[PDB]
This record gives sequence, structure tokens and C-alpha cells, in this order.
Amino acid sequence: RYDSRTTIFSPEGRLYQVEYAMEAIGHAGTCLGILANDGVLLAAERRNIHKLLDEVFFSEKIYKLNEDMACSVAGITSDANVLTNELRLIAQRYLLQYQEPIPCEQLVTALCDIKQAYTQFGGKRPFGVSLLYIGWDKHYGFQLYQSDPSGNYGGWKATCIGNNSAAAVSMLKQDYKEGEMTLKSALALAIKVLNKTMDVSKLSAEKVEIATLTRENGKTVIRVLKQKEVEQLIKKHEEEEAKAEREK
Amino acid sequence: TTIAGVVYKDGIVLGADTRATEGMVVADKNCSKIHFISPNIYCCGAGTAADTDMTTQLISSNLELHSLSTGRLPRVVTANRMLKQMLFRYQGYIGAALVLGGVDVTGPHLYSIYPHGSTDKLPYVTMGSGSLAAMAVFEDKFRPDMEEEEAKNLVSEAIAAGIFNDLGSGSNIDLCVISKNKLDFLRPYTVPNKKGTRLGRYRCEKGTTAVLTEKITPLE
Amino acid sequence: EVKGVCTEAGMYALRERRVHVTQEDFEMAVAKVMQKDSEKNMSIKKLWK
Amino acid sequence: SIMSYNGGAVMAMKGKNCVAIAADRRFGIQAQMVTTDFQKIFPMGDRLYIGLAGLATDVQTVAQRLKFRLNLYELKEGRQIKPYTLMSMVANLLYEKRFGPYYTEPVIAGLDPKTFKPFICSLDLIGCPMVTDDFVVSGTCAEQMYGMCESLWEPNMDPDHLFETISQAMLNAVDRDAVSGMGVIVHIIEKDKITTRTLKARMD
Amino acid sequence: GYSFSLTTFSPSGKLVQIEYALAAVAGGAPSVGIKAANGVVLATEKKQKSILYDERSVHKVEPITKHIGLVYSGMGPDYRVLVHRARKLAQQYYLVYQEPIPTAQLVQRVASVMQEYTQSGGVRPFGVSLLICGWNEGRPYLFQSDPSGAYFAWKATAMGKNYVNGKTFLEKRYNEDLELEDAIHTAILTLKESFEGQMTEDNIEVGICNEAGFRRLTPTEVKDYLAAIA
Amino acid sequence: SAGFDRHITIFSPEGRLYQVEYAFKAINQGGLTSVAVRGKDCAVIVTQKKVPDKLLDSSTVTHLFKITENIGCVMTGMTADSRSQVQRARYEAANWKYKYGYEIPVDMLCKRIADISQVYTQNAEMRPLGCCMILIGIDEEQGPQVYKCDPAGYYCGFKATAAGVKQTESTSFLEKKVKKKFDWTFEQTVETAITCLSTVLSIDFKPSEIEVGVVTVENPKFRILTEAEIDAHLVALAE
Amino acid sequence: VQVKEQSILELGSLLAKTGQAAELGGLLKYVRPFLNSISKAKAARLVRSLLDLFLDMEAATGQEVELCLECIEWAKSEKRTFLRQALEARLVSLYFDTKRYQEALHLGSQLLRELKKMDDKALLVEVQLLESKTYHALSNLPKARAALTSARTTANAIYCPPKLQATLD
Repeated sequence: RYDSRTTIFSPEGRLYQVEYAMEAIGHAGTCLGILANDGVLLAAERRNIHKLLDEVFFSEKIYKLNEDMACSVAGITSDANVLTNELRLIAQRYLLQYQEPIPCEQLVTALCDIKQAYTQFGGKRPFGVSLLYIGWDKHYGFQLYQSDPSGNYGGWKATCIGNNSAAAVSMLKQDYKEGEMTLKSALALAIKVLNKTMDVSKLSAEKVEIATLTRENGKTVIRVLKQKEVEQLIKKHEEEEAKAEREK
Repeated sequence: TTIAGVVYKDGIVLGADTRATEGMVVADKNCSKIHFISPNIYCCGAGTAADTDMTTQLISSNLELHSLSTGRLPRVVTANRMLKQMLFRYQGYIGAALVLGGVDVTGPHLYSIYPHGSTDKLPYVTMGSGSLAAMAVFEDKFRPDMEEEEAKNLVSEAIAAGIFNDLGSGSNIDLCVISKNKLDFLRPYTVPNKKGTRLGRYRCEKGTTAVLTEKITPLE
Repeated sequence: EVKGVCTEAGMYALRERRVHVTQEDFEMAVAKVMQKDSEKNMSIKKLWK
Repeated sequence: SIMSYNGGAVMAMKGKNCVAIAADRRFGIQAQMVTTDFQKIFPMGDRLYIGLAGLATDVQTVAQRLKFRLNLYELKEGRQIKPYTLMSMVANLLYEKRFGPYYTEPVIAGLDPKTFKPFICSLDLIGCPMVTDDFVVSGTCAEQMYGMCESLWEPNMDPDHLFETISQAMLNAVDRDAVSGMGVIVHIIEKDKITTRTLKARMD
Repeated sequence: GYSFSLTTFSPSGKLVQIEYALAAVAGGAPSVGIKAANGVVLATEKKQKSILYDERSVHKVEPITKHIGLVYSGMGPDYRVLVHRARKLAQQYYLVYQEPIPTAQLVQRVASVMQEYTQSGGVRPFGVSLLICGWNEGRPYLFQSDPSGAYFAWKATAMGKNYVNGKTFLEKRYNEDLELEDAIHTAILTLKESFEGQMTEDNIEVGICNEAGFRRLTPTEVKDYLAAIA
Repeated sequence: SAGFDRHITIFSPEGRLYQVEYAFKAINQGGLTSVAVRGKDCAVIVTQKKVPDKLLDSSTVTHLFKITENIGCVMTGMTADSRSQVQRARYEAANWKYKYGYEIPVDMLCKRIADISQVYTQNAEMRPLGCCMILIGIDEEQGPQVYKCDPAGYYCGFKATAAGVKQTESTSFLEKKVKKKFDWTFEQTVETAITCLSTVLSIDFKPSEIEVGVVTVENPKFRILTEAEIDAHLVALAE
Repeated sequence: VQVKEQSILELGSLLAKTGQAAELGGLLKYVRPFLNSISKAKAARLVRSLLDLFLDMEAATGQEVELCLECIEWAKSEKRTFLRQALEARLVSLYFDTKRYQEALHLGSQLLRELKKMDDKALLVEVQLLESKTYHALSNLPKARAALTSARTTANAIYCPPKLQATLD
């Protein structure tokens, strides 16, 4: 067949090893970012929450990277730690050179040129990791970006991950907002989307994670909000189900 | 700078002082010149201060790597071989004058290391700028196989002869006693020099300095 | 597998020489019929997070 | 010399529960000034500053290289940096240029991140650490700064008298120097807040 | 099967040779590690094939620094490589920072070493999983690496053969708050679940972490500890 | 079944690898057996020779190899891989004296040997040296020792030692031998070292067919026995 | 003060070994505001040890079951759930000692309305096994079979039944 190294091309003609890596991320975690005016958020899922672990870091899917950007992760964990230590090391090289933070787009293209370069030089695997981007800059404000194993990327306003939670993208369009994009209007949208996609019912707080990023007095604080205020966010959505059945 | 060592009937007593100068100005009134190597070996430093510090930490890291891989107590002859082979490679550019001492299975061993890589096994050595003064105290009053307090009295006498010579110390005579089982380390062993009291009123007033611009930034 | 609940719940009454079937007989039969793959050692899971 | 090419003076002083640091403002070539707003004190995390003095090239260079290594340290570990840890970090950076050395002498002042314990130290141009309990000084006019601090320092001082002591020590010593002056900025930090004041000095 | 190699994917799932490397981990000697309230206890199984083998020659519990110890379950010949790697790597932190390296920092770096042998394309991965302990900044820690390169933070776990019986033991056993002395009592009692016939002072080998540093136990205490304490 | 990883050094499904454990049966083409015995303050190597030709010499046959003045060894397996293994052993024994300034322990040397045999398993593209090595030496405050290095990179020190073709028959004799608490007064060691090999091989050898290396804490130099005193210990056991 | 506090436990042990009940039962009536002085979680061992050494003495049952009912009504007004459920399990054991006929079964039914609803597990194995005694004591064989079988599948998830295993076996 043509399931050899990444070189070569198939006839007619495409790249089977790249397609195998881009299907592997569907059997992984679930991450999504949403629209927001004056903010941005991320949401993730705690896999294998067995009762003999510590979670000493209290931040597993989310990695704060420069000062005003963080990222999710989805894919092979062996390749995940390589990219995050590389990506933080890009942003400090830029900061040493210009004494100004990296403006949130050419950081992404700096990684995407590294992630591409393992598809042409033999013999290496491509990175089996897609991941999200949140950040703020001087030029465009709050942003969202979507990495791919092939090195392709793209800006977004709301996105998610595939074969695990590809039905959420249909929900993000059906319950779409534009303009009325405050943080509390978006956090209520986040717990509703993770309700259906995570097939475990009633949505225990130990299975999820919510990280936000606002703009306060020119500082851009980054919040990984604790488990106590996840509780009153879930029970708000559980109350809204009992209110929604009044039409029935 | 005045460092010295001796070998008595059971172990090794080391001595040093507590002054580092820049030019002819006293920079430090309390500096540590006795460095850790292993739980049986210590080393006194003389010469360029940053050259002795970065050298004595590298070799102490290699012996911790060596003995933990080996599973037993290190040897003083191993630390002798690492130092003189490193310093010979730099052709005397690194200015380090060291006094190496410790107690092995074979007994106590005292060495003196010069920055070109020449080593000497001796029962008593002096290094530093005031080494000429401390050596005259040894040759007048050294006898083989002394006791514990007899050897401690000789070193503190010999270091004090260099203190009352120039480039002495803001004196805190240091001692490190290494025996077969007991290990001692005494920073304030002798304070012969005191600073006199201040007999003047220097009442700083609350507001005797003009301020152009203030700024307050709270924390948490 | 709804039948497997219905057979095993009535089976609990058979070993008791009883014809009466309570709701407790079904709730024990739910955990008997429904099982899992029980993927052990978790290293496979966290290689593939 | 090379150290006397631009001038400078950095002083740190330890108080009771607080620590202060001060520097000058004059930037200039050997006899000609250029500006009076040259920064010589750089924040490296909260309640922990650093002061640099010497050649004006290596002041701006090392303060960017140290900031390069600090942000990579504070992301691999969620904690902040201890004041003993930064002193070992700077001494590593200066010793790598053993024979191509940077012409500066750093002064580190700050509090403990957990307790209230202050910390002061200074280094040579090749990385010899030296911790004290009263004061450290660095720059061209070093000998004038020893004459003021040995007579005015008291062991346990409130932030009121600690500010007044480091003010009179900097004004009377730098006015004796020729290539240093044109303004003195003083940082005084504590557990609750950070206070920055500028002093009224001779502008000649 | 596609597999045969490490530098390519399968059309459906993941890397297969790393999964086969984990099979050699499960066929190793059993081990156990329990994190108590004041310390971490490591305990492993060590039986010779004959009465001729000197037991006091090669050790299992192996110190890295004066507050960090380490055990394994896999192949001992591959174990000695990354131990010597972790020794020299722990000294590089101390030459820079002049401070004993925290336990969360080696596992960033030791897993990056086991990362690098999973690259292309003529090398093999390790066949060793680890358990790393230590008491840094008051709180003690207990981690676990793998040949794939990931890591964890356990309350209590067990590797080697018959680990599913020890896991269902410890799931029914391990509580939150006990001392270190009660922790060793349930650490030998889980080693007795899957051990062989006789259990002497030389069949087991146990190391502990206090806040006073890392220490491995001599067989004088371990004979007196296994003397009728269950 | 496998089949799978039987050409190069990669893993099998569940869970081993075969090219290293084919070197364990690569010793047996030598057609030879060696025995090392540590009973008390001395240490004895014994190994037979097999001379199939009268034109073949006698002095260039001996498998006893002097590594340092206090460390000797014996080699089994195939011949050409054995001598290159000794060249690394003679080399790194001298680097210890140069770097560290004292005589290398016999325990530390097998770490340096098995780690070189480790890389050839981990990294590919070199044949992993199908021979086995047994060491003896005297250690201060530890007595005499006997170590064995393996082609896989394994090592373990142990009292009674067999190698070559007949491990499982000679070690079965020595388990029943070293179970009683008899002392080992330097001729109890040798006579058991002879009669174990003499019954497992079933040769009961004529005096000119073996070698015996020895070391003792009265003269820690490694010593190869004279043919005359080999006859003296042979007439000692058969009184 | 505290040297007298443990002297109450020491003299109460002398009240138990020397064999006097109204003075020891009066001490168990005396230490009830004194129970509101120490660690409330580990106080249940103090209640258990003083109750066991009281009941091991002599059949004076006018004070035995009545001071049990005093401690029950106290825990109605003090509200320690683990202690009152522990006191009922001793009480239904005391019912079996004389074979009190149906109120042992009436109490054990009211414990199973509580205990299998709760999270603590080792007390269920006691009350499942003790009912399997009294259904066998009332010569009902298959119901004692079903109560024993439910005790078996309950006893498969405990740290140690280190003595209760032989009691079950």
C-alpha cells in the first residue's frame, strides 16, 4: 500500500500518514473556547478521575504560556510536553529581541512551521496534537486559534474537538450569540454544551475545568477558577432545566 | 587572607579568617573560607574568591556522584587527583590556592594545592597572603602527635599572627575539626577585635529630607 | 438485555422458593446484567489522554 | 577605567521588617551627560528588586538576559523565586563569561516570599556572592558610601527612619562624586506595600 | 499487524510498540508505594532463583539525592541507565540554583529522557516503569513515570505482576490519614498478597521518606518489623 | 508464534525480545564449563582445557586472564568475542587508577562492563558479544567476592558459580553442597571445586587437562597454579 | 484537672472490676456533660468501653436497658448519628441475650432503614449477621439464608474484618 513513511504521496493523490494522525485526536479529550466580548474562556474535561490520584498541579489541560495567553491540548501526551516547552521558549526569544510581548498570531505560525516540518523530512511522525489558543494583543484584542497536525491553522469565534464532541459544533451554531457576548452569558452556554457531549449525566464538578482571561486595568489576569464556584455554576444550569419545563 | 592546617594524633584541624577585600578597602567583615566537600573532607580557599567557589562546588558535586554510585566513603586522594588534573588543564588561568584535608579509612591526609597543579602532602601547611606569618608559628611550636586542645590552641595562635599582620581580618577565627568519628565546625571561635561604641547623637528627623514625588502601590 | 433483567430478577425468587417479585429484585439484577469493559492499569488511558 | 565610563551608584540597606534600595539618575559619556531618566533598578517579581551599576551596555544587557531566564523559571514551577535562588542564578550568568566578562556589579534586595525576612547581597563582575546584614553598595563612588553607612546605620529601624538614613547617605556621598548625580530615586518596600520616592538633589 | 516499528502510525489507533513495551512492565517483579500523612513508603519484592545469590550485593530501593528515592518494575539492566542519568541530572540543578531539586522537577526531566528513546528509528524504548518519592516543602510526594513519557501523582499504587489484585486490595484498604508506621504495615500486607512462599528479611527491601531525608531500611529493623506485626 | 521480533532487536507482543536471549545459547558452542567457588577468605576459579591436536601448543590455550594485579577472570562462550571483552576490562581498570587514584573494586568493574553490554541492546547495529565473564577479587573489609557478567547487561555476585554448558547440573550439585555449615579452609574450597566439575562433566580429570586460578587473603595477587601443585591437590582429595 | 479527668476513667475501671453497678451506672450518668469536654469524634470509643464494661458485670436489667434508652434519648437531643447507631447495635445485641422476641427484629428493620442508606459499611455487616442469628433462632431457615447471603456480598468491601470474619464464618 502507501502506509509507509510520511514521504511519500499516494496516487490520485494525498497523504495517508497525515490523515491517520488527524483522525487520532477524536479519541482524546474534549476542549472548547467560546465567544466573548471583553474576555475569552476555555473549557476542558477531566478524564480518568479515579479516586487514587492527587492532582498536585491543579491545571492539566491548560498551560499558561507567556503572560496573557494559554492553551488547551488534545492528543499524544508524549508529544504534548515537547510542544509546550518549545512554545514558551518561542515567546521569551521574541521578548528578549524586541522587549514587547508576542502578538498572538506569529506565535502560532512559529509552532505551525515546526509542526509542518516533520511531514516533509524523513523519517519522523507528525505531531499527533491539536490544541487551542486564547490571548489578547494590541492590534485585535481577544482571539481564538485552532492547531492541526498538518501545521494548518485558522481563527475562530467558537470551536471544539471532533469525533468525541463534533456534535457540539452543531449546538454552538444553534445557540449562537453575536454582540451579546458577556462572560456570564458565555459561561451559561459552556455548561450547557458540556452537558450533552460528556455523556455522564448531571455533570459533577470534578470532571470539568473552566479557565478565563479578562482585561483589568491593563494587566490581563488569567483565572483558573476553583472548584467552589464551579458548584454554583452547575446548580444554576440545573435550575434552568426545571424552569424550562414550564412550557411543557 | 590566612589559612592553615595541621594533623594531630587523631585528625585534622583547619583554620581560616573572615575578611575579603577589594583593592585596599574591606568589602566583607564576615566571609566563609572553609568549604564543604564530603562528610569527611573539607577545603580552605585562597586566591581569587569566585575561582575558588566555583571550583570547590564542582568537585564536591562529582564526589557526591562518585560515592553514591560506589556505595562507600570517599577518599582524600580522589579529591586530590580531581583538583590537580582540572587546574593543570587551565594552565594556571584559574587562580585557586587550596588546602585539602580529610580522614579516610587509611587515616588523615593533608594536602596543599597551587593554581598550576602542583600538590604536596605535608603535616602542616599555610596558604594566603599572611601565610608567611602563620608558618613561623608552626615551625617554632609544632611537635608530632599532639592532643586535641593542644592542636586547636596552635592553629588559633597561628591564624592570629596573620590577623595582626596586614590583610588580616575583621577577626572571627574559624575552626573545622575533623576526627575519625566526630566532626566539628566553629564559626565564632574567637573574636579578638571589637568595634568601639558610637558616642555621638545622630538623631534622624522624621521629615528632614525633601521629597519631589511619592508613589504608593499596595500588595496582597 | 431488558429480557436479561426480566429473567434474572425472576430467578432471584426461584432460589427463594417464592413467586413474589419486588422492586429490590430488579435493582440487584441491573448491576448483574450491566457490566463494563473494566480497562485496567490506566497507562493505556494516559498514553492516550 | 571601563567602570568609570558612565558612572553610577547603587545602595541597599536592611531594616527591621523592610528593605530599601536607591540609585542615581544620571546617564552620560565620560564628562558629558545625556539624560536624567536612566533606569538602574528593575523589578524581578513582587517584593524583590535588583540594582545594576557599571558599564551602561551591560546594565541593559544583563537585565534582559536575567529576565529571559526568570520567566522560564516561573512557568516550569508555579511558585515565585526565592531571594537565595536569584543570587545563584545571577552568579551563573556572570561566570559563563569568565574571560569575556560583563562590566557590572549587581545588587539584589528583597523580602522572603513566604515570611517577612529581608535579604541583601552584592556580586563582583565575575560572580562572587556576598551576603551582609546591614548594607551593600556598588558603583564608582563606593568609598564615599562606606563612610556614610558605617556611621548612620542602626540595627532595628522602622520604615520612617530607614528612609531618612538612606536618603542622607545617598545625597552626601554622590555630591562628593563628580560623574554621578542629577537625581536620586529611592524604593522602599515592605510586606504591605511598595513606596517609591524621588529626592531633591543638586542638578550640577 | 502494521506495527513492526516506531516512526509510523496505525490506520486506526495509536503506536503499538509502546504498548508492547508496557507488556514487559507487567511481567516484572511486583512493587508497592503508599503516601502517608508524614512520609512515603516504598516496598518491593526481591527473590533469588537459588540459595547461592548474595542478597546484599544489588539493591532495588535506590537513593537519588538525600531526600529522593526510587524503585521500579521492569528490567533491572535498563533500570541502571536512567538511574545514572537521573543522578547527573539532579546535580545540574544544584550547580545552577544551589538548592536541592524538588521532586516535581526531576519528573519533568526524567520523563523527557524516556521521551527521547521513543523517537526515530533504530532505538528501542525502555521496559521500565518507575515510582519516585520525596518530601519537599513539607508535603511529601509520590509519582510514577512510564516508557511512553507521561507521569502521575498517586496516593497509593502497585506495579508488577498481579497488580490488579493489589489494586483491589488497596482500593479496599487505603485511607487518607495514617502515620508512616501504619503505612509500612499495610505496605508489607499488600506485598504478602502476591508474593511467593517464604518471606524473610531478605525477600523484601523497603525504603522510606521522612522529613529528615530519604532512608532505606536495614534488615535488622525489617526482621523486627515483620516479626508478628501481621 | 514468534515469528515477529526474531531478526532485529525490537519488542514482541507479550513481552520479550529474542535476539538477546539467543546470545544466551551462543555460549554453548564453546563446549566448555567453568566453576567459581567462594567459601571463605580465599577464592578459586577452575576450568578445564580441551586440546584436540598435538601440533597445537599449550601456553596459548589458557582462559585465565589477569586483569589487574589483584583481579583475575575467566572467559566462556565463543573465543573471539571473549578476548575483545577482556580488552575493555583491562582498559577501564587502568582509567580508575588514573582518574581516581586507587585500586578499582571488583564490584565496580562489573558495573562498567555490563553498561557497555547494555548500549548494544538499547541501541542497535552491533552484535552483542556472545560471551560470559566471571570475576574474583579481594576487597578490604568485605572479604573475597565472585561476580558474573551476562551478555544482556545483567550482573550479580554470588558464592558458588557455574557457567558454560552445564550450569543447571553443576549449580544443582552446589545447592546441596553449600547448605551445611562446614568451614572452607582453602582445601575444602578446592576439593569441592574439583569434584563438582569432575562429576557433572564426568571426567575426574587427568592432571594436565585443567586450569586453576586462585586468590587468598594472605597474598592478594592473582595466581595461576603450577602443574606440579595441581597434582598435589589432586592426590590430596583421592588419598 | 486532667489528672482527675482520666482518674474518672481509672476509678470507673475500678468500679467495673470490683463489681458495683449503681456507682458505675451513676458514673455513666455523671459524665454526660463531661462528654461535652473532649474530642467528639473519638468520644464514641469512650462511650463503647464504658458501656461494655458496664454490661459485662451482672444481670441487673432494670438499669441496663433503661440507661441505654437514656443514652438514646440523649442522642435525640445531642444529635451524633454515629454514636446512636452504635448504641442501637449494642441494644439489639442485648435484646438477643434474653431473646426479646420481635422488638429485636423491629429495631433491626429500623436500622436497615438507616444503615444501608448511609455510607459507613462495617456496621451493616454486624446488623446483617445479627438478624441471621435471630431468624435462625425463631426457626425460620430460608429467611436466615437470605440475610446471610446479603451479609456475604456486603462483607466483600471492607479494609479488615479481622475478627468479624470468624464471627461470620
